[PDB]
Amino acid sequence: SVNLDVKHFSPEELKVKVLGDVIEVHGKHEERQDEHGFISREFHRKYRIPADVDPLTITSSLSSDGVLTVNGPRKQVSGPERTIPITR
Amino acid sequence: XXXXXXXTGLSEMRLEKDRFSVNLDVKHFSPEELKVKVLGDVIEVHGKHEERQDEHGFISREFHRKYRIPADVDPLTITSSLSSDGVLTVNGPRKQVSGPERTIPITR
Repeated sequence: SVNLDVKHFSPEELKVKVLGDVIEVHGKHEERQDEHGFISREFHRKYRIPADVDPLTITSSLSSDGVLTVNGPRKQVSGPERTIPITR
Repeated sequence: XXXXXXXTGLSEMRLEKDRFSVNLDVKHFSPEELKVKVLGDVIEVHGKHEERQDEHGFISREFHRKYRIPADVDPLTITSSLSSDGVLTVNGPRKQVSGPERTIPITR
């Protein structure tokens, strides 16, 4: 579970990709003119999924304040609220 | 929370009787990963951050910026440097005005 500021990038411009044990956020601009001049920008941020989550249970969403969140549940294998393997 | 292509940093411009100057916080880039292109009437500032480690996993960045050269500034003598703390700067010495021409013949 993790959060990243993306206010600099459009929601449409922003994309997230998950592959096995890794995550990849990617963004890009087109020389957008701000008060100081033209500002082209792009980046790639990555993360590793902890064993408490899997690449099929993950969720991704964006708040209006400009913060992207990558989320997943906590896999309780022992104690109360025990988990059960949903089979497809 | 993690951050990306932040530039809380911001660029600033100043004008004085001696020279023009513009600053850019590059706290996320090294001198070999940055390059400038003061075109005839422009001052481009680019950076290509490699896929290196950060406080959270690894991160990559790349960016282009463009500033326009003001009047009485010769692109031939514009200079640039990189202050510590992660901030670059472009200094463009300025000149004074000339005569009123006195050579503007007109037609009918």
